Amino acid sequence: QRQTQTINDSWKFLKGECTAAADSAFDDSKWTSIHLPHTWNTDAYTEKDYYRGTGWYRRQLTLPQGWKEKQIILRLDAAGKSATIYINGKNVGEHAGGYTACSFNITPFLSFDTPNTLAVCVDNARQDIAPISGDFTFFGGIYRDVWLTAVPNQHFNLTNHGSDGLFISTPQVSEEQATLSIRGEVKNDAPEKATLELTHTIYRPDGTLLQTLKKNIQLKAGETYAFSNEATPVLKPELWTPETPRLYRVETTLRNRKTKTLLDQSNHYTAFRWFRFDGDEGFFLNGKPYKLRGICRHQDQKPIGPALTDEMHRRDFLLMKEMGANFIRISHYPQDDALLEMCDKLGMLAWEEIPIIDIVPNTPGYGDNCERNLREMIRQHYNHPSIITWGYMNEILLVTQRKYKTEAELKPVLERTLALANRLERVLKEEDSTRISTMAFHGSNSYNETGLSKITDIVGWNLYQGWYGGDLTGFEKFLAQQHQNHPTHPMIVSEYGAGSDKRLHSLHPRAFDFSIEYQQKYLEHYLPVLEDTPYICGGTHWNFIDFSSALRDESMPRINNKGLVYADRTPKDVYHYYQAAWRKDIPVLHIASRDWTDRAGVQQGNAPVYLPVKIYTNLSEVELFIDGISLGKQKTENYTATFEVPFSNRNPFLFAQGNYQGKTVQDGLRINFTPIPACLDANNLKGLELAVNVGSQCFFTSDESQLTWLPDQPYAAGSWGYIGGKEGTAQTEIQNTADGPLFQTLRNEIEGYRFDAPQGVYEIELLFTDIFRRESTFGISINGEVVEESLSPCKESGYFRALRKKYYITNDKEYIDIRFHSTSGTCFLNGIKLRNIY
Amino acid sequence: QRQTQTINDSWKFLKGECTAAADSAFDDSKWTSIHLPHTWNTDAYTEKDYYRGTGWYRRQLTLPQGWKEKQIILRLDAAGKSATIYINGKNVGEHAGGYTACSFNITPFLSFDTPNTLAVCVDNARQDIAPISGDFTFFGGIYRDVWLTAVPNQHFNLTNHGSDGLFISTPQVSEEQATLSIRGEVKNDAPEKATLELTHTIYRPDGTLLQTLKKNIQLKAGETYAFSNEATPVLKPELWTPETPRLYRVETTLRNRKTKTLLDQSNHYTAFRWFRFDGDEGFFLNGKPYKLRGICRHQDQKPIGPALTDEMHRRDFLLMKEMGANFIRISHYPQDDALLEMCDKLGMLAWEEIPIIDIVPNTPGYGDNCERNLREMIRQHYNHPSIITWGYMNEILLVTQRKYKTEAELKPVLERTLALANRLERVLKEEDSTRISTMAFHGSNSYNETGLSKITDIVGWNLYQGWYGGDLTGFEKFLAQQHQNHPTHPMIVSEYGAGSDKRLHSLHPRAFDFSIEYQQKYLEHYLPVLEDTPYICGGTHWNFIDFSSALRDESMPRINNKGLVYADRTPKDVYHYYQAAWRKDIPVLHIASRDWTDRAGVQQGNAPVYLPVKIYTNLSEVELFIDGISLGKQKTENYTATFEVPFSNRNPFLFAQGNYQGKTVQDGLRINFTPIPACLDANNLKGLELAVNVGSQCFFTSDESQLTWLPDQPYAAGSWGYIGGKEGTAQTEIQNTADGPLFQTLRNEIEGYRFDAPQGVYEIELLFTDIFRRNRESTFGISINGEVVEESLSPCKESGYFRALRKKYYITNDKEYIDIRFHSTSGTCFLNGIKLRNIY
Ligand SMILES: [Ca+2]
Ligand SMILES: [Ca+2]
Ligand code: NA
Ligand code: NA
Repeated sequence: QRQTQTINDSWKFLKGECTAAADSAFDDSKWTSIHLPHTWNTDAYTEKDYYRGTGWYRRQLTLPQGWKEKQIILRLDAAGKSATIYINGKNVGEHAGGYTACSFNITPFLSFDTPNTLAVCVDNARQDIAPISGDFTFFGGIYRDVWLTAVPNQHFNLTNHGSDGLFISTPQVSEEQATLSIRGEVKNDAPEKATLELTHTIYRPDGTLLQTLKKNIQLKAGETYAFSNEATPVLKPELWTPETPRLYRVETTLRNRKTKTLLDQSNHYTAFRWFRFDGDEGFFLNGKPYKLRGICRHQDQKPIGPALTDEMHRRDFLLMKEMGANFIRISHYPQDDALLEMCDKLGMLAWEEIPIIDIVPNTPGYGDNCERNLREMIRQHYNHPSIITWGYMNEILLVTQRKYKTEAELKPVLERTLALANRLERVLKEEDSTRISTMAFHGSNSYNETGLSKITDIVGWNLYQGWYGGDLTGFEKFLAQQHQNHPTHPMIVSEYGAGSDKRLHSLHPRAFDFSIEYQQKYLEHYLPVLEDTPYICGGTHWNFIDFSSALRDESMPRINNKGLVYADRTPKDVYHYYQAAWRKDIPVLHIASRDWTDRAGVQQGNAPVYLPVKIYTNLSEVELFIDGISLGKQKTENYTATFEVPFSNRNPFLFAQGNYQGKTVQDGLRINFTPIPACLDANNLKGLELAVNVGSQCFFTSDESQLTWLPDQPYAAGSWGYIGGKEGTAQTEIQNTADGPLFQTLRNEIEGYRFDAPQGVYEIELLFTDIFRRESTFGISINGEVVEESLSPCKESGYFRALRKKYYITNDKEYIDIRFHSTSGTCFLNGIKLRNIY
Repeated sequence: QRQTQTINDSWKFLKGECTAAADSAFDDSKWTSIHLPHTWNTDAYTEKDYYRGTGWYRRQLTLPQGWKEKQIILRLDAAGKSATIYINGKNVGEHAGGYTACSFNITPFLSFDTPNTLAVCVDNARQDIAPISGDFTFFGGIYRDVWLTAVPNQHFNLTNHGSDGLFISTPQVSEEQATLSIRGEVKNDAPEKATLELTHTIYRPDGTLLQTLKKNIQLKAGETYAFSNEATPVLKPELWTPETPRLYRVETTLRNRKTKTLLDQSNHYTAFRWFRFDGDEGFFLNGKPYKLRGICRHQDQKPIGPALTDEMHRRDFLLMKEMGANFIRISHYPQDDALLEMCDKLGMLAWEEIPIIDIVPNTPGYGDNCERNLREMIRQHYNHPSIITWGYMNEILLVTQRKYKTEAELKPVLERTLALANRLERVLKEEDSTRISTMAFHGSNSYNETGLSKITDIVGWNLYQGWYGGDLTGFEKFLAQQHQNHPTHPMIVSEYGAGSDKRLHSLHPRAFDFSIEYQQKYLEHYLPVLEDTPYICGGTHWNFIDFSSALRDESMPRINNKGLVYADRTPKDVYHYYQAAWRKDIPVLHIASRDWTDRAGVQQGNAPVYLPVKIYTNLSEVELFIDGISLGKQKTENYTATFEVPFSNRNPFLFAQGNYQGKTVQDGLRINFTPIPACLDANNLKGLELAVNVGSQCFFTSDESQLTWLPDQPYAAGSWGYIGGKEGTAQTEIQNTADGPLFQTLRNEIEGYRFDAPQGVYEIELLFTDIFRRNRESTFGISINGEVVEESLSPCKESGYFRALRKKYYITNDKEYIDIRFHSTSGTCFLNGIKLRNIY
């Protein structure tokens, strides 16, 4: 019979190229001991220039004696970007593509007397394998399961494009009945002919036998037999939806006809559903209007990269499912079998695509490798009823339009692009007539003008109005114009999202301040448009997670921070906005302050400091308390309510409650609050560390020091603040700080900074980063005394590099008046911190 | 005037040796751009064998035109373990010791017409500098502030052992009056004699002027002039305590006598307190009995090492102060000026020591460097009234008695050790007649037998009964025995504590399971002994933080996890045990489940799963609710109550309530719960991932995958569990897993593992690690329902010892059970974990 098990354990690894590394007798004792899954690119979570090249893997294979007469199939579920397999020094085969499986019959190369050597040469530098461009890290290594499967000489074909070799589909489905087709290949690897019986057993969702199909077959030695068996039509089929994920098990078994002894067996699920996409009325599932409530999911986790164990894939799935998602865009590459298994069985519709992104290059062999990857994806995941649509391109004009401006320059590239797109559409439809084709576009009409949008069955728009420029209302406007101009192209919003950073909060959130609050504003605008617009089939939020993209700077360098959950899968508060909107079956009541647990604010006297506390909920009304005091009830709108909360005590307890479907519902949490005096005097300076995020309207709380840097404020008599200047912002990474966003904002052309404070000795810390890559040079004086004659941050440290300078100052006045004196370029300040010492 | 500012910015760094690295014209454009503070040993948070050797730092100095006529003083507050300073290629000076400041007048080496090159060669491999042994990482680099100070040619001496050059103390203090001695040195670096006026101005705590002292002084060109001025006695001084940290500012000023022009100015605090240690009655502060409620604090933070900014030092202090500590053992080395400032001003008594630990080596120069470091600590930190005691050795017999078992080998080492201890005690008392000397011992009477305990004023015992062997009650027994035999030696319990790991929880906590709950049992035992025993002056908990110690394995390799707070300074729940016990002025009500937010347990049918929920509180009575349902009121004892909580729903809200000082007090939080069926059937296998920590009585929740692995349970009819074998445990690091504690426990000589479960296709994952390196070697087969799945598995042969193996098998079950059996071939059969899912 069949035996399948992993060989993930007991590997040796070497980064780089290496002489004789495939040889059996090679000494690899000084190599690194590792366990799969593995990537050699955990460096990508700190370094922009992560290693792209070769890595070698070696494992001993000592085979059971029980396998001596069996075929042994090696399966690598994934290796990025390409792999070459050696057994005992001999090249067995290779695979191009980092997200699809490969498999090899390795029986001829193996010994059963001596130990065998499996060596794999993996390469992630190859420019002829998709992706060659895209907003994520191209991790190198063997980062999914590796298997050995031992089968008898007559067995199902396990070397058809790394798949199971069986293909099951439902040519007709309706409420009244459905048909079922069961297809595949049997291989006879014996030296003699064979007479076999093939059986398909089909089971109802409750597990009872529905039907048995039997068929005798005869195979010559070495023959591959292709079968295609139709079942008795299924009457009143139990239909599959994400809410009701009814699956019919199909067990396919192979027996020696005479002896009836079992040879090979393969289980799959099938399911009964039909669907369609309408340009006017949206998506339909089993005849009923159905809104696609979707998310996109990248497959990495800081700092292990894509080297996730399968319980981590299931963890991700369960978080998405508990959020109320009914649709996933598995992007930009096909993903672990463990994920798709959950989509089938727990219920989530799915879109899966291969990573042809940004530009079709004139790279020899690239097209041929994409075609193969498309066949591999479709054949490997053919039997997942959750999957309703295949894609192969994402924003394929984005870099093209950046690199080539003139119609002359564009012509060859657009020809090449349109040709590859039409070629893959044909391949797609050859491989699978039972699913819909899709393509994702960036927000430009060039996808219509070039003809790209005529090619697939449906289209996806990746839309970011209100994030990458424009207005939030430009979203529904863009879609309305698409629908007017191309009403027969059904639309999914295949990406939308906004970046956020737990460290940043704003009372006046703006795009690219990276505040938690602005992402909320953005998503609170987008989700109702998706829900309420009939010609929007649905949307897939970009992204479920904060994910690895080594080329990114912005507030969290190396990370795309548009997640609904943090990289460690802790949900952001806004996860519960979705959960409130998408789950009616349970009460949802979430105080949205888990992202904002370390609060501070300027206080007048001993009066409370008011800060907003948001609530996400599907209750119609909620009451918030702080340290036992009611702040009143509020009616919820768009699944949310915000309270203006009086902060005073240092460790307040927030508590909310209301009623849902007849039951009382509650939430609560403690947070931290630190008041900062508006008016400094000798008493309130003790223990005070007055820190200011100059040039910003955000609170910045360091996740390294836990200190909150307040939003900038203009000087007023009796108080403290800036004099003159204008806000400036950069998104380039700042060297030599963990507190990037503090230095990425500044007050430019600043004239002064003033604190009204008592006489004494003070520690003043000035923060600089020059972000304007003649060169800015300026003096600094404090209360009439020169503290810097001629400071040039860029001459001293270079651009985009933090300088933190502390000064001890003796104040013999009733104020500390810091003045900037420009001699070249402009004066700027990125942060300031004051403490009284004496 | 005096100008003091950092030069922490704009450095270049190179690890390793580099010829000509000091030269002004050297090309460092490919070096690494860094900002101080800096360590080159962030590797220690992953690698045991962290780099010890040389590192080079280079900065350009372009001096202000306004400094042309000034003296320029360079101060490195710390460089581990040694630094050699070069200015424009010229060797300016050097320092040995990784925790004390050094300073240099660099004026002679600088040009004001051209840019200057500052180069520092730092070395953390040197064996003639303490520590050479100890349970912490010897981080290399310049990890505290670096300063330039510009002063006139007449100024206060800034190159006396890296100190401020002024020394203020209170020779007599009582409630009625106190005396005040203001001493220091003035330097005249000018070619002309100077006639100067020295002024001391003394302010009351409320900032009003108390007294002005003025003195004419005359210095020859080049002279170092020592001054010593007595203030008028202070009548009815406002006394300093941690609770009432009253400070008197002393402002010292130097003016040119003829012109009256201000030259230099230096501020310090003084304060008035007196204290006493008694062998029977403990510690007294300002004539009153006073229990020292202490913590120890190491100075690193994962993953930045000791390269903390000063707001991080202040964060640490505020956390300790808010817990109600009134005493800090600043150990095993002196720490940032930022920390001591807060001890003075916000109020905490202090013990500070240098790191002479484990064994006194026979290394030339070692003793001399220790003496210099002691003098440097005392002079640099002289003016902190928070400090009441200086130490210089910790567990100085520990490695000695491990290494040397013969009297011939021991005798010279003990001779050497007693010699150095006596040498440093003399130095301490020469340097400071105003503070108490202390030494910390490991828990052995040999410190008395060797005579080490007769040297210092007081003694510290580092005690771990109930952790490193023994019963918890052995703690108070040890101390009673000391008090009996050495009644005149006043005692501090200078270390005590137990390791914990947020990932591990146990209903039956035991030592070295690293559960959160055992550390709680340990500390709940110790703290009342400390509080209630009169002849115990107090204790300093080891440690406030989970800290770097690269040589450690155990549950969190590279980390000593005996903290009250995690490395990132998030408090553990037991922080709030201390807070409840030590804060009377605020209500403390803490549901002690922040360490246990991801719960799971075996469920019978649909009945609730009971798990304990502890509360730490200074309330006398508390009520706990789960999802709005009251679980009743319990009376608290030892600042705690535990409820047996019925879990069922997936995301329960826990809420606690009570009254304190006439007001309602509340706490609450949500946590996650996952029920696991005791009896598998087709219904409840859907979406189930049944994971078990074989060989352990601990729940293990992975901080990587968030999956909880259940405590092991014996097979019972209709259920699932192990057959045969006994528990085994290792503390060695396990390779190739983030989930070390899962692999560090196993069931040895296991016979089977069984799940009663319906027919179907299952994924079985088996976890292995061979922990018996002293093996002959373990080889075994495994069958599942008679099907062989391994005919000859040997973890140690295939992967080696202490390395994770995780193997997945797909099996087809045509029975009503899944019966995994282990078949010995060689050595023993073992299993470290198992996980089951139904696939078809
Ligand atoms: Ca997998
Ligand atoms: Ca400092
Ligand atoms: Na800023
Ligand atoms: Na275990």
